[PDB]
Amino acid sequence: LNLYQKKMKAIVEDFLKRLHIFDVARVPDDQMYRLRDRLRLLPVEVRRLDIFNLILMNMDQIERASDKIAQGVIIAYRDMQLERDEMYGYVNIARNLDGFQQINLEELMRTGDYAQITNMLLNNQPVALVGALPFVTDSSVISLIAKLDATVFAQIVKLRKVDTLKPILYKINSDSNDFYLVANYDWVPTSTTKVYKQVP
Amino acid sequence: MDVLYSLSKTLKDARDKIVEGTLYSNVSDLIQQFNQMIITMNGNEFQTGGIGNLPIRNWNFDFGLLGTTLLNLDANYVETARNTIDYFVDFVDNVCMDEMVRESQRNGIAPQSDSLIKLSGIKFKRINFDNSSEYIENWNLQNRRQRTGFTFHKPNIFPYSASFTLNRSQPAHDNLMGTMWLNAGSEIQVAGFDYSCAINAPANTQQFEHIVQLRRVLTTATITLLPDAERFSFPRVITSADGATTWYFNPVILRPNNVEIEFLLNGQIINTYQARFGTIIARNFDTIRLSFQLMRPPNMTPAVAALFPNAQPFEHHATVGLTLRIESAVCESVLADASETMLANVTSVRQEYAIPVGPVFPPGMNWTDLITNYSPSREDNLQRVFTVASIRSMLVK
Amino acid sequence: MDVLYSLSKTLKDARDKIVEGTLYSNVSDLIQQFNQMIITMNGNEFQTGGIGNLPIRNWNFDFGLLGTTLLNLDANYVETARNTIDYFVDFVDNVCMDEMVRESQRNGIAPQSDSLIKLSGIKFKRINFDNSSEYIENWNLQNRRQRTGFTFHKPNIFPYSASFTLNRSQPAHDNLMGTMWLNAGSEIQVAGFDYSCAINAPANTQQFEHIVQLRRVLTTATITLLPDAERFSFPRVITSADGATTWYFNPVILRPNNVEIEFLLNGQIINTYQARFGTIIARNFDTIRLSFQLMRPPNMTPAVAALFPNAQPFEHHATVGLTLRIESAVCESVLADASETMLANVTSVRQEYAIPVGPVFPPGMNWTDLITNYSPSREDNLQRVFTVASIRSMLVK
Amino acid sequence: MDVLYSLSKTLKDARDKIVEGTLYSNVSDLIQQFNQMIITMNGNEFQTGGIGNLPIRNWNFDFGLLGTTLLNLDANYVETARNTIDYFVDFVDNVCMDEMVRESQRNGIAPQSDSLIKLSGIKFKRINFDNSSEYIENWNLQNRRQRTGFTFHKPNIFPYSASFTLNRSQPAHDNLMGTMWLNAGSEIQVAGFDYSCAINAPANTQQFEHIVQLRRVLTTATITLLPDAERFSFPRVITSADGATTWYFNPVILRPNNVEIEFLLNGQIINTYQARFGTIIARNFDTIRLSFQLMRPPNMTPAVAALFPNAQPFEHHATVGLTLRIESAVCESVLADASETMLANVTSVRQEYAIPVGPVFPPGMNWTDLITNYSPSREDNLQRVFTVASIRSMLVK
Amino acid sequence: MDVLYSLSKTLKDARDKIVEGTLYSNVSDLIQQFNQMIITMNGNEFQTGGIGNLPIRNWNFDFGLLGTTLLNLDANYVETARNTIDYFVDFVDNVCMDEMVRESQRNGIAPQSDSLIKLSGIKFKRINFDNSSEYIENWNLQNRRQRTGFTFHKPNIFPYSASFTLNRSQPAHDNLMGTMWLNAGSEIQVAGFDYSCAINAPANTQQFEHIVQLRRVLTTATITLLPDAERFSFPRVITSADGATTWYFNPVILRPNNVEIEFLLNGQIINTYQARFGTIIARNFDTIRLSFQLMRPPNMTPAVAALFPNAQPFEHHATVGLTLRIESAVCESVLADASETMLANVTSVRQEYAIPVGPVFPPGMNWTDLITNYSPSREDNLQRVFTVASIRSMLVK
Ligand SMILES: [Zn+2]
Ligand SMILES: [Zn+2]
Repeated sequence: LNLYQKKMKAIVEDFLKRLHIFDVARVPDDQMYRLRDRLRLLPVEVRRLDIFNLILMNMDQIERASDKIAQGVIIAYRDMQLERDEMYGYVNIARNLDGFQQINLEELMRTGDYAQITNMLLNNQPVALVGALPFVTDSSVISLIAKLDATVFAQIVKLRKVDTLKPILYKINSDSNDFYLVANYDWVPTSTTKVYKQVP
Repeated sequence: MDVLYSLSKTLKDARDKIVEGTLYSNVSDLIQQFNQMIITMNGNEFQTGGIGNLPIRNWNFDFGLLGTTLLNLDANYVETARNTIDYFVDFVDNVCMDEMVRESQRNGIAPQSDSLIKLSGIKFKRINFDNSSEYIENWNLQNRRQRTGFTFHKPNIFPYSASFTLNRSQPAHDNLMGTMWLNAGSEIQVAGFDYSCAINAPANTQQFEHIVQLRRVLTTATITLLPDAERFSFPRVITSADGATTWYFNPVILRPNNVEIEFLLNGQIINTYQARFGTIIARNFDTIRLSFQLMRPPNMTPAVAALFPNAQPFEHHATVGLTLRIESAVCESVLADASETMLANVTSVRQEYAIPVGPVFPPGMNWTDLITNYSPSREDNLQRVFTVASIRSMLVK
Repeated sequence: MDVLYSLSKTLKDARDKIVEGTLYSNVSDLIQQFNQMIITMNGNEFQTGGIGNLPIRNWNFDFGLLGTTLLNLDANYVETARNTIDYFVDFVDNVCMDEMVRESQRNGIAPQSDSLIKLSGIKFKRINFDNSSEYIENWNLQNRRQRTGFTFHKPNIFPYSASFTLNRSQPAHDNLMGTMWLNAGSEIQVAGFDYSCAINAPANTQQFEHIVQLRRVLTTATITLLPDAERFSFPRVITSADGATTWYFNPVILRPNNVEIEFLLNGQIINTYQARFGTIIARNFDTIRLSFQLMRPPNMTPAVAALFPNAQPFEHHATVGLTLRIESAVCESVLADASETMLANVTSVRQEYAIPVGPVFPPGMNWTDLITNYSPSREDNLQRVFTVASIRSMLVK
Repeated sequence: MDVLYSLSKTLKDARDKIVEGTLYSNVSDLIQQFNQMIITMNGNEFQTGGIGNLPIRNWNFDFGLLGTTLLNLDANYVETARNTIDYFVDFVDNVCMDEMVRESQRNGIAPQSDSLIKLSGIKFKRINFDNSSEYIENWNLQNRRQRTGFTFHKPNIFPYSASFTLNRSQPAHDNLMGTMWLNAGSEIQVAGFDYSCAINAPANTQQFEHIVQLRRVLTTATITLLPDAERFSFPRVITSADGATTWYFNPVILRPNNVEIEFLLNGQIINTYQARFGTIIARNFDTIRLSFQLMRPPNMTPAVAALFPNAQPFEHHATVGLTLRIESAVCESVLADASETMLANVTSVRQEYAIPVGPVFPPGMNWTDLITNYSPSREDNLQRVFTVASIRSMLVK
Repeated sequence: MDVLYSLSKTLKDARDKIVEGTLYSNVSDLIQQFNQMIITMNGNEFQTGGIGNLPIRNWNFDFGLLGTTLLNLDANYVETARNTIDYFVDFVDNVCMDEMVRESQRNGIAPQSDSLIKLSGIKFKRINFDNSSEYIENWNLQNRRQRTGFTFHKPNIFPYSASFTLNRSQPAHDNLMGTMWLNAGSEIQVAGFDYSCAINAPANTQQFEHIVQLRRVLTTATITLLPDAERFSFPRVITSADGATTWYFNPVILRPNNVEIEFLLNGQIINTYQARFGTIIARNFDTIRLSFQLMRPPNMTPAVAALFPNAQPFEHHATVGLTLRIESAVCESVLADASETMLANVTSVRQEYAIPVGPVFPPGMNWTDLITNYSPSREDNLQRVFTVASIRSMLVK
């Protein structure tokens, strides 16, 4: 689970405590770590193991199954045709990356930026961002026209970070959108961008 | 490539270990591997065929996975699984066949088909697993540039060759001296004949020799060597060297004298056997040299004396011979042998689908032609093609 | 010894199931076994070679374990592993070879080399595992003193023997009666000849018989029996029994009459077949007895009558024969056959390293000599040596 | 263009300095340069090929930069890198080849291909670095206008020329006087013959001279000059100047008298050597003039006197000669020589892809034709094309 | 192995970039690499030598690091460094030499010596760096199984062969027709002779042909082709084919007619040149075929007519010839050539230390014998051994 962080002490501490017998603390450091060194080389009670194998197989499915948060977004600076799906109505979703580089946000954020992204964005090039992310729904037909989705991005640059990267979706249903002076005029949705949250 | 392999051992160890009843904890380690696959696949499109009489079937992926619960397996579990396997089987078959016909002068050792080229892709490597099938085993060890090796019962190292050489002849062909032989597969039979029964020969002995150069080195060969060449022990009417007439061969057989077999490697004698008939070992050689003599019998009963006069006509032709058979051996290069179906599988798939002759292999995958001019390109293509045939035979026979 | 075995299946199932990709879970059970080894080894020191042209090599151990951490396997993981395997491979090779040369009369069964003697030690037994390799399988069952058994294609049970026996002869060798044969490997060809065509024989029938005593019992043998001995169907000039002269054999072949094959065990008939040609089963025997007759044709066309006069000279020699081939069989003792490379491996390693002739095996591991005097010591040494060759072939071919 | 260069030294110094085990800091300065590239590239798309048999492949860029895992690289690091390099290699190859076939009379010194024309663009200049490869080194120095210069072993300056000039002849060709020669590559052999052995010549001496005009000046030439022309020291039957008949040359060799070699530059003697055989230096010249004489021997033993009568027939033809070889030299213009593969690379790529004859180069890049009419356009195109071949050979041989 | 490489470039780039003066900053990146080494080594122990007349030497490590402090370099700094380098130099020398002598059939590619086998160990891999040395460059690319390639001046592809073939001969050897040649190194000279000057030949033309099969393919070859074979243009007394007598060859040379050179690859014509003398390119071939004719001159001056009578004795023997020299070429396999010292280095070290003949290389590393039977084992051993020689020459010449 690539949790390249706690692993050392963290688990060990709780472990010993539950054993009662001894009061950690006074456990020389070569001891606690060495204790892991030995632990990491054993099987796993079928029970225990058997379950993790299960969680991992469905892991993916859960993550995209949620209501808040989708995996990454795409920028193409190419007027694009908004798609339509029975559930969200008229929205800009993409069920598949393929045709645009992938940039592990996790990788970037954790390791600082070299602006590779900064250059691609600047000379305005097709690019994708992957991982879990914030989220924003909007009903402002107008919005789309204002090309809001191509905004949010500039941000990042400033200082590293990338937490403040709420992207945008346009839940434009033929209803709850006071903004409907749309289907009254011959026309088609020009979204400059869309997102990965696969359909429930 | 290696990718491909897995796909099968996956299915085999699958269509095998997944039966109504078995306990789950026997497949826990397996089940996993399986699913892992489906995932990597789903979302991919393929295409096979397009050549000769080979259909162009298209494939897509979109499958659910498998429960993990259940102490034991219920019939229902299987059937919902078998249904998914059958699509992969019918798939691989088409995948194998599609890459089992194309040949490339250049990189006849690399993937060809649009189907496979896509597999060597990195995103698919997450599927490799259990490479113990003798062929793949050797495919790897080679890709890493190391010492390969295979096993063959009655290997097929000798291109068919049946001929003779007249060392002494004349128009009437009534007093010939020479040798005739048959080299084919793993066997050699050679006879030395002297119509005069060495009557005017020094020490009344006529020397013979037969040399056979293998196109590939054979190591650890178990060989049967026997005196006499039964194939050349009967009366024959043969065409003359120039094809203009026919001569008569009327053999009478004597024991080969001073038999010496040498198994040489790059001109060096590695093994030598003097008059030893039965089972002998030749551990590493690229050439076999058989030397033997016809010695006129110094003492003859009347019946024998009558066959060998001091003057022509010579009506009974003194003949000595040898028979050598390579029962088993190891070769660093793939070869056809008497047990493996690889050559037959490749040849059969190409014939069934009317695959056009290509730039590498001889028409009909003819073995004699192939082994006679066993170029590096033919060997690399043959190995690729044999390895695929072996992957296919794990599921489809 | 069994120890040794593991070392390999460890490496094979290793160099096989460990590759750029696959899931940990498929090797979890494996990885462990592996490490377990490294441990037991590290600290210990070895020595191989020292005999004949065999190099002396020392080996030490001090290696890191394996990341039981990761989920999948990344290329880097492999390479850091393969580097460790290659030292063990190059090791075992040297270990096998070193114990594949030494022989011993007293205890020719147990280990010899300083390398292996150290392995049978108790502290290493912590490594045995998966003994499904046919040979080791039988090595164990023999320790526990139980019913063993191997499988062979065209076994090599008959020491080479090519000779004749004249039951009626005279100086001129113009009216002989007797048999000639070739016993070699898994085949027997025998011909009975009567120059007089049973002209003065009771019922005009001459009886023949050929008995072959196996050095080991063969069970579950599939055998091809055919009439005629092609090898003895052609004209020959042969040396007399005393070597003083040569006789003439000019055969004409007739069908063998009243053919009876008996497969006996300790003098008892286990299987008997009367004139049955084709495929027959001999389930347990240590002796084969072939009885057949030459019956003078009671009715002859002129051309036939002309070959068989009432008085000498007898110029066409009536001959009847049989051919018997053991295609497959099971033997409780190791033997050479037409498919296994064991004999060739042992013989080859000894030849390559110029290993001196020892006290047990005949010079050159000569098969005929070995099977002719197949003593208990030769068999125990042969089995030890064949089992090691089979362990070696799992990794090095 | 220079751009191009970098692309390679980048990859070389890459596929070289980037290996499993080197400390990061040994590539810190390098890594950077690399990334810098990827950036500038990604986004822009290219077209190569589109001529003769050359394939039109489309390249597109989409790559992630390079990590920096500290303290010597882990295998995994490499493989993820090598995968990216291989796309650039297979790229450049196609880039080189595409610009290595196009020629242009007007401006055949600049980029032709759609691929390269795009590189000279400014937005790419950001890559250029380490211009130490002898060829690029000189490519620059020429763009600024300065003293260029290359190094060659056995330079190929002389277009093939093998002929003769009869200064005195008659229909029967029985009393000729003249010279015959072979100018080819870096060598000149010339013989002067006088059938009359200067019998009626002033001072009994016949003067000879051979002048060779180089198409380009050679400087710093190390030259071997030897007396005698072995090539013209044997009997020959030659075609007459008009091709109507054949004459007989039956040489007998005498030492060349008053040998004088002049290396001239624009008509001026730069170096002159009088009868100096062995190694001589010619520091700057565009012309070589060899003058030598045949002097009738004033004193002759009978055997010699017999060869040279006072009256015809003249049966032994007095011949004197010289051999001159340019071992090494420097030229301001690119040339083929005996060590560099440039000409062969360019010629080979064009031949392999069936590139049609263009407007600049002679059919087949024929060297003799090229050097015979070495126009400015051919030289500019040759230099461009040779420089590209040298860039390519840094990665692909 | 690659390990080894570094060790040197380390020292070279060391004994080179480290001197009384320069700024730290120019070596900062270097210094590091260095130290890194010392560390990995220290503690370890080695052993070299032991074979033939080669001394056995043991080495230990326990050295101080380097002052990464100073700004500039003071004399004292160097001397304390040079003292440490000299121990490594004298070391490597002994390491190279020790592995430059051992050969091996099975695995003639991998390391042999106790010294190197220990280096391939993983714990040392922490030293690789800057692999721009042409040889190592290709050593790697071959491990990854990719397209290699080297550069050669006057390559040594032709095993020495000097012989003749008489197509028409008779006991007196007074009217012969055939060819004689010399194939050696990178050169071929062949002459076709017809004592009768095609007097009775169809169209008064005698056809000749000379075929030479290379043991390895040469690519990108720059070749000089010239008419005439000077080597066979003079009078000779030669031994007859059977060695029983001697014949007289008295040549008179005519221009070769209808010259056609074909460079074939696997039987296919890759390059063909018709009567083109001078410099030609052969881009990929494993065979050279030279065809040329002797055409009786249709018009002859008296002197010429006199050489060619209508009836014997034929005293002047019409001869036509060709000379072909491969100036440079690329080969995927290592070869000896006229510039590289590899073969000489390997041969010299073996000779100096009285290294016994081994199982792979011919006695004395004889080039002709080696290239004549250039087996895969000899090539792998040769490449290993040549690569080591090249590593050694970076420090010791
Ligand atoms: Zn068989
Ligand atoms: Zn040269």
